[PDB]
Amino acid sequence: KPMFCEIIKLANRKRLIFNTTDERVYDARLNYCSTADSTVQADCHIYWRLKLRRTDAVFEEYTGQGYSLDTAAYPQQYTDIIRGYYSKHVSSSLAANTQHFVNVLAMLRHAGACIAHYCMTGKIDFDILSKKKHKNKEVVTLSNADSLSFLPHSALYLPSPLRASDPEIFNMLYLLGCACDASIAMDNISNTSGAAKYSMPHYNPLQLSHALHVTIFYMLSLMDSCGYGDDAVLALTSGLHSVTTVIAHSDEGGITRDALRELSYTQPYGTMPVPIAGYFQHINVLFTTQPAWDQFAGIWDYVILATAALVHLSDPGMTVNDVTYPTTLTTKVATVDGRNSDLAAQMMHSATRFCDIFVENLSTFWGVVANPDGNASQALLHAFNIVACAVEPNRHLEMNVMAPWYWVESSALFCDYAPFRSPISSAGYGPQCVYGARLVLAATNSLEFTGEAGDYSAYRFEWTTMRHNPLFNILNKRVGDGLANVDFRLRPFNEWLLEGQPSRRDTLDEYIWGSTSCDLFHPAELTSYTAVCVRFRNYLSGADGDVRILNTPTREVIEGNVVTRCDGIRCLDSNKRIQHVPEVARRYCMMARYLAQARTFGALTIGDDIIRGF
Amino acid sequence: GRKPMFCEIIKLANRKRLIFNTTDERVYDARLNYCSTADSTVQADCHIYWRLKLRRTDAVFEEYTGQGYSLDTAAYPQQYTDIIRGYYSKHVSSSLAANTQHFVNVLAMLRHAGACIAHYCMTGKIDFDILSKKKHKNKEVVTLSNADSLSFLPHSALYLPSPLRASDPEIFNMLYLLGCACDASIAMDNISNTSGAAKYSMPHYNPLQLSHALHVTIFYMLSLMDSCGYGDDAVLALTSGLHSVTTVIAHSDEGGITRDALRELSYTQPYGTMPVPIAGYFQHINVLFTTQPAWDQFAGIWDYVILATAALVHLSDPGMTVNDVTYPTTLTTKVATVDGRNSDLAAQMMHSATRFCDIFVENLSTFWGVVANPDGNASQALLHAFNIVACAVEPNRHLEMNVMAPWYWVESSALFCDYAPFRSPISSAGYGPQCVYGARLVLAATNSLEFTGEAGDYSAYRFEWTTMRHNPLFNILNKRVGDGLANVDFRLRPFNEWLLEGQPSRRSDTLDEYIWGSTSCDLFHPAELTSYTAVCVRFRNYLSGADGDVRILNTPTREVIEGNVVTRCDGIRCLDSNKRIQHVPEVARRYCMMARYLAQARTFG
Repeated sequence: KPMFCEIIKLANRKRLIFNTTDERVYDARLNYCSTADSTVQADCHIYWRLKLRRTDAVFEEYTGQGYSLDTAAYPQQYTDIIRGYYSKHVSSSLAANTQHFVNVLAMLRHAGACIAHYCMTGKIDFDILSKKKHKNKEVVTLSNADSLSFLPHSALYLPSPLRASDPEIFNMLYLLGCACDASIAMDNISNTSGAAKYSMPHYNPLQLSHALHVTIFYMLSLMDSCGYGDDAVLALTSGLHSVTTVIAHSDEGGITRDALRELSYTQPYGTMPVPIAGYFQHINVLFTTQPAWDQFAGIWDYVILATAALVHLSDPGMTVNDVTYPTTLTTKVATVDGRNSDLAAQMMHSATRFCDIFVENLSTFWGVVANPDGNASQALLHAFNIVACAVEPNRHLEMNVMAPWYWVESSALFCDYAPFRSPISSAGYGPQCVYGARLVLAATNSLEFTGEAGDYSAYRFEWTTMRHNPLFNILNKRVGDGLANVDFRLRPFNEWLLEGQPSRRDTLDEYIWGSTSCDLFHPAELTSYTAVCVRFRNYLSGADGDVRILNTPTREVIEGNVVTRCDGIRCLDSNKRIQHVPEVARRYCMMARYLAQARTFGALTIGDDIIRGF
Repeated sequence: GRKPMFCEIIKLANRKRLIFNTTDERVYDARLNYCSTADSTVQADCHIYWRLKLRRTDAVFEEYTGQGYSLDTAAYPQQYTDIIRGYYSKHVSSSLAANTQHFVNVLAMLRHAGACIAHYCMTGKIDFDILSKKKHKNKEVVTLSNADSLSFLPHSALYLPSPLRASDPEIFNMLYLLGCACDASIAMDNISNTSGAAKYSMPHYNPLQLSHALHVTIFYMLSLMDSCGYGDDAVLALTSGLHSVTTVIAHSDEGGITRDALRELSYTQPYGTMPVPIAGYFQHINVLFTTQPAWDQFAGIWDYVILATAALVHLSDPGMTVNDVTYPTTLTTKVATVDGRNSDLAAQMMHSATRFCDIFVENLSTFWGVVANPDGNASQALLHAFNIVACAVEPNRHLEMNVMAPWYWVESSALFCDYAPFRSPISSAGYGPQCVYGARLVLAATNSLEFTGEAGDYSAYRFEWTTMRHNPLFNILNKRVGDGLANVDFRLRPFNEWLLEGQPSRRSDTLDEYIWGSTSCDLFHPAELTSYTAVCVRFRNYLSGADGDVRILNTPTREVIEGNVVTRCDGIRCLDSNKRIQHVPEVARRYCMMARYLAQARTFG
């Protein structure tokens, strides 16, 4: 539960977002310094754009057709206490020795939605918490109902002891169940200007939001007591991302954003017992009543971003030649109306594993214990299926080659990444810098020196991925020349996958993409399954009146490790340089042909024969 | 009876519009999620629609003839006959025979009351005018005192004692209204609250508690008749009224024969004595709604019961055993249908409707909590209603057939929290419901098959083949338009013969060519595209173009065809009718080779 830490908690935001044309950015500046020479360093600013999905994104119709959880049985103590709440009424004494099931996923997702809406626009009322349908919600009352009536397994029954112990969670549960319209039933409503109209005291936005927080955690505890925690947890994050567009860094990634938005749930039910001491309530993030909007927005914006970044660390490893690359998709069939049905099929065949890994990391991110049946993975895989087969012009799929499992850069966003089960971090493609620590990592791939001609030194890189070696972003964010002195020795055989700028087609800064957000190299951008020879241009032209030297690093730095470190996280407004989208090559390339030929015929078809001419 | 099946499954879906005419219709949408236990990639979402329409704008105000079924042998049991003593004067009540008879016939009242219920569920209007068929205005009522003068009437009369009016005034008022609707002499103890007036005046109600009282009287009368043992017959009358005012438009051109049966099922004038109800007869309905519920929750519960009644017919019908393997009932006739009437098909339908009505009223009474009558009295009534449907000289849409599959009214595959109560052979055969509402059902992926081998670009399997519904994997593919159900084809068939083929236009070779339009229900008809002999199917797993590349396709792999399917239910919404829902499948219903195979089939009886 404390698995989320206080990183964006401390950044101080002040802007309230009113439209979708505006956004806030969480700038995190990073110092890249090689352990060998402390003067080859650079300042690279990751950004994290957060904007409003729509002006009225929280008011989207519930519909009610979604993943329907069942068999979420309460543990023992809750069965006893719910038996107690039932036996009070003769109309409930019937269901006395029956096992009671809860399913608040719908209210949980709407809670996440409106809490993100609050973190962005700052305003909440009962309309925003009840889809502005609270005005005429008729509550069936357990006392006024006939004796022929009987409390169904599918009625949201809010016991009176719940309002006795804490009326804030009571009113919040009522408002959310009104939003995710459900048969809410109380022990008795106080007939007052309405037979079933439930009037509640007007809250100042701050107490309202605090009640919303504490009731979100109440429901999380409730679902977690059933083992179905990631069952009522994932839904919360889906709600979160249903309102705040977390602009992705790469056009390929961020398909999981639409996957989450496509996810819905069936109408809530079950009874709401008073919280039993603290199973999950013992961890209380904020305690001051009506806490200021700034710190609240801090906690929940960091939760938004940590979830959104957990994908990059929850990515399955695509094995090529016993080497692990970040799972990247590839198809030959042309795009028709902005979709590749085969790209969607491969996205599903990867999500088959990506989703259980992602839910494992999410469970360990909220501390909710995992369960064997993995229902959450089923729900998310179904959401992916829905976003795949949708017959609509869908960006994020205009491409023939795409990297799906990377939505927002997950580096410098966690006090540590120790608990996360992510196989892409055992390979080199995980975080670049842990927050609050100095991280030493390899600055280039397995490298070998291969000659030094006039004002050039060539190195064979045993190249794997641009990100895998970070020295190049030091050279790019160097105050001097940004990689204009480093270039390739391209041959027939070294083919580029997701290469930087197709519109140009030898200096390397052309083969990068110039992501003006998240300076850090996107995993699987300059991939290649072969080695690559790369020249560093040390000197200017010889035989002239001058032979000038440059800051181009020496063979120690190129071969020696680099350390990385994060320097706080400012909150900034909408600049212009950050919106610039990179023009990455996303067309069926000869490198895609190896992947197709390995899938169709066999993996033994791309071994050592990719390299042509030693 | 104890507990009737009333899951607030349809109650949860919130209805927006009220229906005032027959041009529009309310569509209940239910999504079903299908996925293989082999791999969760091959999934699909099937949208079962149930379309409800108002039969006619004034489908309740229909001329009451008072003719037809007349139950004249429902007398109270002991407890009720003793409670009846106490409506006479003490002097008479003390010295009355202990074995007296009090014959009850409330059936016409329950039919009109069901009609009023469903009319309220469609239009949302209910009042004394509706409930009395414009008769409560000037209904003169005999005012005998102390039900000693009850034998003083020159005929049997519907008597409403004063203890009933004192116990539950709304039940008494509603019974007055109903007995006024269908011609029925009423007898009350005090004619008018103001002594001197010959007409009993109404404590005018609000429509909300008006409909609440209608509900409570339906249950009262059901309990009353059930105390006699003729409960199944009472509930049959109730559902007759229900489907007599609303039309649940079917999932097949044929289906709705049972609709026409329930239409023509009428009852004679009611009579009897209405005691104060026994306190704990119906323990509880599974749902609970408050006194004066909004039209919303009422429409919810009663639309659920309309659709559940409609579902029971498919849920229960005798599966015909061909070569001792059971199929959904399908009736074939060589004679050509004339001017919209197929006589031989009518006679066949009757012969099978015998067993159908037996099992159907058994299951209906199971669904209402009332024990089925030990003798099949009600079933015989429904069978006679069928008979009047069959030999009607008028044209009929549902019998324009030459090969029909009778008993399939609406899909019963998502409206029941449990099916174990019902006894149905079709469920045991597997053509029953596929996904219990609120339970992940693991059913067999297809028919029992064997892998006969694979060729270059295809892979064959020998289905021991019964019916498309018994092959639940193919609607997963059916939903997937991107190379899903166009890779399955029958160009490996020796003779391409199917009863109920589907798309007969393009005959006069992929599986998508031999399927129904099926736009209103993505799940498969129980007698969809059946064959009694094993058939072999080949899948187009790859695609090797003429140039040389070999594109792999999304056709399910072998362990998908041989590993089970899991099905769960999703939300049930409601919405408005669009053009795409109304699309009616053109289906092949003509005497074929398989037809004359079935005419000579085993059919062990």
